[PDB]
Order: sequence, then C-alpha cells, then structure tokens
Amino acid sequence: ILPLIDLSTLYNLENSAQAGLTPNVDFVVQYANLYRYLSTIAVFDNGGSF
Amino acid sequence: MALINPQFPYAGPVPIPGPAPTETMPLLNYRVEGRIAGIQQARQFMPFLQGPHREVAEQTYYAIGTGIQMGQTFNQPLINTQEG
Repeated sequence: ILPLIDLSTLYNLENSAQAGLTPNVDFVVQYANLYRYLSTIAVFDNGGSF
Repeated sequence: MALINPQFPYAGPVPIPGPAPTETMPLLNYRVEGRIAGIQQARQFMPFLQGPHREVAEQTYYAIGTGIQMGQTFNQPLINTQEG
C-alpha cells in the first residue's frame, strides 16, 4: 500500500550561480517554470568579500 | 434668393473674352497594355511562424513501474493470553 503521488514527487535542493550585477539597479533572478518553490537562499559573493 | 432692386436693376450676362475653346477640352489619355512582371515564386521564407502558440506550459508525465515486491520480516505481536 503506497502513496503513489507522494513517491512520484521529488523534493529537490538544486543550486546555481547568477552573474551580471551593476550598482543601483534591480538584478532579477527568475524562478523557473512548473516548480513548487519552498525556500530561496541568496549568497552575495561580492568578489571574495562578504 | 436675392431681391430685385427696382430702382437699379441689371440684365443678364453679356459676352466677354474667352479662354481659346480647344484649350479647355482634354485628350482622352490612351492606355497601353501592361503586365505584372516576372515569374512569381510559390512560397516565401517567412520571418515568423504561421501557426498557433501556447500561453502557458503544462506539465507532462510518463508512467514508470516500481520493481519486484519482496517479503518482509515483521516484528510479531505477543499472544493474547488475557493481557492486552
């Protein structure tokens, strides 16, 4: 006896790296299509300085 | 709808010099036969596609199977000898 939709859904933890930031304007990172996002973590790597 | 002056009436128009009567008559302009030139191509390499598009994307699926289901070693209960 199995939950069929539960064992066919994936709970994923991908990560990425976006570039192309310029000062004093918006830098938008698009959420992808057809995912159910639960949390977002952004690390601002500012050229080896945090 | 002017009112006739009875003290100072006037008559109809008198002849005046004229504008050389043939020079007010035009020629009838004489069209020759014409042709949309060239042999036309049958199709054109269009910059846009001619079909419909979709506004939203829908998630598609495909069925998969599980595997050969095995037996198990259950932890088995105690005997109901009036303690349970």
